[PDB]
Amino acid sequence: KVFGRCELAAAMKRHGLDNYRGYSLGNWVCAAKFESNFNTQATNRNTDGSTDYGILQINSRWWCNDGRTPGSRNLCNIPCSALLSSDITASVNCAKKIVSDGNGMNAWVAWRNRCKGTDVQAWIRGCRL
Amino acid sequence: IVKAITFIEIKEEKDQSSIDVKTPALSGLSNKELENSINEKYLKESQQLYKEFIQSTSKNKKGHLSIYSDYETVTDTPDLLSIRRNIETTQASSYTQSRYITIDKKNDILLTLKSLFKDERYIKVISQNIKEQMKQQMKEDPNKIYWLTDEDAEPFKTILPDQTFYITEDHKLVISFDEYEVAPGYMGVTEFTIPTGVISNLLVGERYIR
Ligand SMILES: [Cl-]
Ligand code: NA
Ligand code: NA
Ligand code: NA
Repeated sequence: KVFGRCELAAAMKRHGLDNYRGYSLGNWVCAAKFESNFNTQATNRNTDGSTDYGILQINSRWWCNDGRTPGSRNLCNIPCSALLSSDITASVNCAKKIVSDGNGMNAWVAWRNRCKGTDVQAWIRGCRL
Repeated sequence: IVKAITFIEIKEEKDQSSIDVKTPALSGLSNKELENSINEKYLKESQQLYKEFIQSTSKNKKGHLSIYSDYETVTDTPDLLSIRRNIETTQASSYTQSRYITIDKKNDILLTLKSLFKDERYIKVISQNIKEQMKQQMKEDPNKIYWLTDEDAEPFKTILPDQTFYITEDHKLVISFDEYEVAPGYMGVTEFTIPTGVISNLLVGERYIR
C-alpha cells in the first residue's frame, strides 16, 4: 500500500516514533519519502545480493532474514517478508533497533542527504495529530 | 588485447564492520601513461574504501557498516571497452553508486561525455529527453517513481556536464544515475538510453555514437 503523507505521520505517531531517541516525527516521514515514496511493498535488489525491504528499505545484509543473502545477519530477528506489510508495526520496531545501533538516523543515507539539516517539521505540516 | 583484470581483492570482517572489494586494472593499452593514470585512480579508490572500513573498526562503535565494490565489463568490442564499477555502502539500507569508464581501443582514448559533442547544448538536450523518458515510464507503470513533477521533492532539472555515462555495444549513449540521485531509493540505479535520432546533429561524428 501507498500511505498518504499525513496518514503515515498519524501512524508513526501511534507507534511512538515522535522524538524517539531524539528524532522528531518529520524525520521519520522524510526518511520514508526518499526510501520508498511511502510504498510499503517497495523492494530493491543490489549488487551484493542483498535487498532493501519496505517503507524504510531495511536491508537483509544486517537486519532481517530473506534466505538469499549469503553471509548476512538477522539483527531484528524477523523474516524480511514481515517488512512488506500494510501494517507498519514490524518496520517501526526494526527501525527502532537500527537507530540504536550506534549512529542515529545517520544509518539511512536517504535521511542524511535529503532530510538532515532541512526543515523536517514540514513533512508534518497540514496534518492533524 | 585490452581487457580488465582483477588486481586487488580485500575481504575482511571485524566487530560490526565488513568489506568485500574487487578492484579492476586496465591492461593492453599501447599508451601506458594513460593506462597507469587509469589504474592509479582505481587503486586510490580502493585504498579509500579500506580506510573507511578500518576507521569503522577503530575507536568507538558507530553502528553496523558493510562496504562492497565489484566491477563488470559492460561493453567489449574491437573498438570499445566500457567498465562498470559499483560502490555499495550498507548500514540501515543499501546505497549503490555506479561509475563507468569507456575507452576507445584503437586510439587509446578515455572518452568524456563532453568530447562526444560539438558544444555544451548536449546538457539541456539530454536533460530534456530524460525528463520525457521519466514521464512516459511513470505513465506506463505506476510502480516507477522519479522526482519529476513531485511537489514535495527537489526535482531532477539537469544532468551534470560530466554525468556518468557509458556506450553500449550497439553504439548507444547511456546516462546513469546513482541511487537517491533522481528517485526514491527503492528505484535503484536508474539509466536512460538517449536515442541517437535525438542528439545526432550535436555529435562530433559517428565514431562512437550512431
Ligand atoms: Cl541468507
Ligand atoms: Na539477513
Ligand atoms: Na537503499
Ligand atoms: Na555519477
